[PDB]
Amino acid sequence: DRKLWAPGVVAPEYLKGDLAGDYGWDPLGLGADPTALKWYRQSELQHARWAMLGVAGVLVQEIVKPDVYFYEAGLPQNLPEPFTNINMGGLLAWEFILMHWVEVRRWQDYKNFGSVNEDPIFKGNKVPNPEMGYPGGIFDPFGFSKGNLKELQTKEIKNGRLAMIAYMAFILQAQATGKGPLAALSAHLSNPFGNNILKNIGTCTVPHSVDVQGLTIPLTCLWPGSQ
Amino acid sequence: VRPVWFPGNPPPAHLDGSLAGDYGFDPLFLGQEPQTLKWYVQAELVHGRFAMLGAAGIILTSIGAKVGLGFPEWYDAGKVVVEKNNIDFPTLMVIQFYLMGWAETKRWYDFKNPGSQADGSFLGFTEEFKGLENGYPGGRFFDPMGLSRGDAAKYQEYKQKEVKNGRLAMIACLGFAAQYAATGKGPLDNLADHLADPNHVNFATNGVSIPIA
Amino acid sequence: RPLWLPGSTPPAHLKGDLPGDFGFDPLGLGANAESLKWFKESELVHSRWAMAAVAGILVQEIVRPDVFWYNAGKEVESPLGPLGLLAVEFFLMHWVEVRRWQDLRKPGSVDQDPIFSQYKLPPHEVGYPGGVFAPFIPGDLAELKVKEIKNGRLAMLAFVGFVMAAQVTGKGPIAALQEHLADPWGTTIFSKAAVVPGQAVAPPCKIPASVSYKGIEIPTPCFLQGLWP
Amino acid sequence: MKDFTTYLSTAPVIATIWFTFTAGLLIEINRYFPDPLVF
Ligand code: CLA
Ligand SMILES: CC1=C[C@H](O)CC(C)(C)[C@H]1/C=C/C(C)=C/C=C/C(C)=C/C=C/C=C(C)/C=C/C=C(C)/C=C/C1=C(C)C[C@H](O)CC1(C)C
Ligand SMILES: CC1=C[C@H](O)CC(C)(C)[C@H]1/C=C/C(C)=C/C=C/C(C)=C/C=C/C=C(C)/C=C/C=C(C)/C=C/C1=C(C)C[C@H](O)CC1(C)C
Ligand SMILES: CC1=C[C@H](O)CC(C)(C)[C@H]1/C=C/C(C)=C/C=C/C(C)=C/C=C/C=C(C)/C=C/C=C(C)/C=C/C1=C(C)C[C@H](O)CC1(C)C
Ligand SMILES: CCCCCCCCCCCCC/C=C\[C@H](O)[C@H](N)CO
Ligand SMILES: CCCCCCCCCCCCCCCC(=O)O
Repeated sequence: DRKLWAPGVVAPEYLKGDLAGDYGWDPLGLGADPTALKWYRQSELQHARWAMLGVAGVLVQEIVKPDVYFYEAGLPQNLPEPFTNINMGGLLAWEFILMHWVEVRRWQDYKNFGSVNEDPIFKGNKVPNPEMGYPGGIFDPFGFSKGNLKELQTKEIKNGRLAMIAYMAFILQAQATGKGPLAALSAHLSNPFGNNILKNIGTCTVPHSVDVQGLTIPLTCLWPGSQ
Repeated sequence: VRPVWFPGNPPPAHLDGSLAGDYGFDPLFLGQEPQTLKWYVQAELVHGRFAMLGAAGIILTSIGAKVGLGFPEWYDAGKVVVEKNNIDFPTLMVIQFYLMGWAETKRWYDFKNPGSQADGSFLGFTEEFKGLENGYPGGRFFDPMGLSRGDAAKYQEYKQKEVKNGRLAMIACLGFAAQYAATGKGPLDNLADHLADPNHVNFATNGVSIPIA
Repeated sequence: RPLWLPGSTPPAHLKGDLPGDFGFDPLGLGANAESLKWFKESELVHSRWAMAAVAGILVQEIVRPDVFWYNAGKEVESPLGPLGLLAVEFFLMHWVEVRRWQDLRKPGSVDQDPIFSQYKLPPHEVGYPGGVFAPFIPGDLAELKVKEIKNGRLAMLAFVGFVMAAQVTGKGPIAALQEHLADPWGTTIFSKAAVVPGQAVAPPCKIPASVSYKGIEIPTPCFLQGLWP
Repeated sequence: MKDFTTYLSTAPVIATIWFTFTAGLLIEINRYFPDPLVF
């Protein structure tokens, strides 16, 4: 049988190894309901892909632009040309409209599987969509799905889980030290016994609030550290 | 089977889940008798509807008071209205008591004798006052959109939504009274003060709720 | 069959018989037959009124750019007094609305001309008079009905947008469009206001609270300014 | 609840409630109309 999440533990009845990356891990029994299990699988896939994109973006941004802090990169004054000091209202409007459209399409696909595959404007443009959360077609133009989709899906979910943990690590490292992941790694490599979680914890480098152009946005750390 | 107020305890025998918002909550057995339960159902519905109207009005007036619109607080609106406009307070009281007395007396005698207000003795109207269920007076007047005479499942869902929103509004009105009695400010002022500093601006720091604090 | 949500199940009471049926009724307002019959006429009348209003506003701004439509009821002087115009409009509108209402409650009862006994509308449906009201019908009736209801819904939303843009920016539809086209990233509603748990900023109401019209002081407040985002 | 209402309908409870109501009415009348000697 497959290797579980712990030696000697017994996997739940609903976790028979059908989904990719199944380790029989469910201490809260949230997967007991099949509908809830499907929704949680979609949520896990979304979190995994978004976290992988965020981790890759933070790393590439720190490599290409080391003088820009990723935590404060959302400020309009830190945006690159020609988007510097741009109005955030129009930007939020653009993102809201586009993301709302794509997320409503994805949600409708979840509610009714295989019902929004066709393009609503140009008829005939459809995606195969063999499983929920795996549309394919235009989303996979390189044709990497015509093989062992199970092992590839396992690799995707495992890399996504690792990226989720890594992104939260980046967030807490930035909130406790005020620097990016590569900067924190270099600082720890300079003196491992002086720069670590033993001393960096308890201090919250994030300010109380920030005035984004006209309105103020409140900020806080994940733990009650010293401001 | 159905979810109850306190999980693990069986619901009482007089609460079988037929009414809207039934969670088996009756530890004092106030509505153990059937007629008393029917009367209490109508009382709870009237209380919830009045609390819903009061909560919506208080929230809207507080919203207008927070922004520069000149609206007064809910605890001063009566005085502001009676003094700003030449309105006599006892006259308004008598007019409201007359209209409410007519409506409530018709509702009361319909509760005592169901369908008795449909005889046509009131200006010839018959089907507009027949009444669908206890506390649910359907018809073209009270329900002009006809949401109660179409799609029975949707009607039951709306009944559950109505009773739950009414209970929440009753709790909200009690919260408005307690917040004004303790802090002395408007409800949105309390909400803004809490959003400014939630760790130090709450009921545990107002100096009135916890006397040993 | 096209729907307002591809892949969703339309309501049971919406079988696709009425024109413009796209299975959109989450509140179930059209479940009752009589209520649906009344709401159909309400939607048709709203559609036609909004279409005529939007077309009139656009033509008014094109022909008279110096006159604001929101102020059109104030800066228009005619030899006929305002009370006289109100009386004429009240009597004519009362006559036509009572005839339409009687046709709704009693189909095939007011199709006869009360002045001339030789004129009578042919049998039709409620909300679609025809006869003398439709001298030319180019194309299919069902297709044109769908086009009319779709254009009417668009015009209804357009009139609401006209009112909101006139109350927020104080300009007409074409003027607001040009102002938005000049700076698209800084003229949307998101660029004018934002709400957060620590601050709530709203755009100022450009319409004055009071308007002096022949010494009467008509109040003109912005629609639900307190609930503005 | 039926048994509780029947208990409340007993002679001592009914007498207590009735006398409390009558005494309260007389006390409130004498409070709002102090020292009434003649009509
Ligand atoms: C909802 C319909 C509607 C309403 C309420 C108004 C109202 C108004 N218009 Mg307008 N208009 C409309 C539709 C409407 N219009 C349409 C559809 C057009 C495109 C043809 C125009 C083109 C237009 C122009 C070019 C101008 C106005 C102007 C005006 C303003 C003063 C003119 C006036 O009424 O004096 C009286 C008008 C007349 C004596 C003209 C003759 C009236 C004809 C013969 C009536 C036709 C009836 C029609 C066949 C029945 C259709 C009813 C239908 C709407 C339900 C006034 C507030 C003027 C303005 O901007 O004010 C400064 C102005 O210059 N309108
Ligand atoms: C399974 C289970 C069940 C059982 O029963 C129990 C328990 C145990 C509870 C469990 C567990 C859980 C968990 C672990 C969770 C976690 C999650 C996560 C981590 C997420 C994240 C997640 C994460 C994510 C998404 C993220 C994302 C990110 C992003 C986009 C970013 C972006 C960006 C960038 C690029 C940079 C720039 O400058 C800016 C920004 C804009 C900032
Ligand atoms: C069930 C049971 C049975 C068992 O056996 C036992 C026990 C536990 C005892 C129980 C419980 C109970 C409870 C909880 C109760 C409560 C109630 C409430 C809270 C009500 C309110 C209720 C409430 C309500 C109506 C309210 C309403 C309100 C209103 C009208 C308001 C009005 C107003 C406004 C607008 C504003 C202005 O400016 C002023 C005024 C004029 C002021
Ligand atoms: C019956 C008959 C039959 C015989 O045989 C013949 C005859 C005589 C011809 C006839 C008549 C007819 C008629 C009356 C017609 C009319 C129509 C219309 C007016 C439509 C509109 C319709 C209209 C419509 C849709 C409208 C639409 C509009 C819109 C979207 C707007 C938009 C906008 C807005 C919001 C705002 C901004 O700032 C600008 C824009 C962006 C631009
Ligand atoms: C200028 C006079 C206008 C009317 C004056 C007030 C009269 C109001 C009476 C309303 C009619 C009440 C009864 C209505 C219908 C009757 O029940 C029918 N005859 C059915 O029996
Ligand atoms: C400020 C007080 C004004 C009093 C106005 C009273 C208006 C008439 C009320 C009569 C209510 C009668 C109800 C019926 C009594 C019953 O059913 O036993």
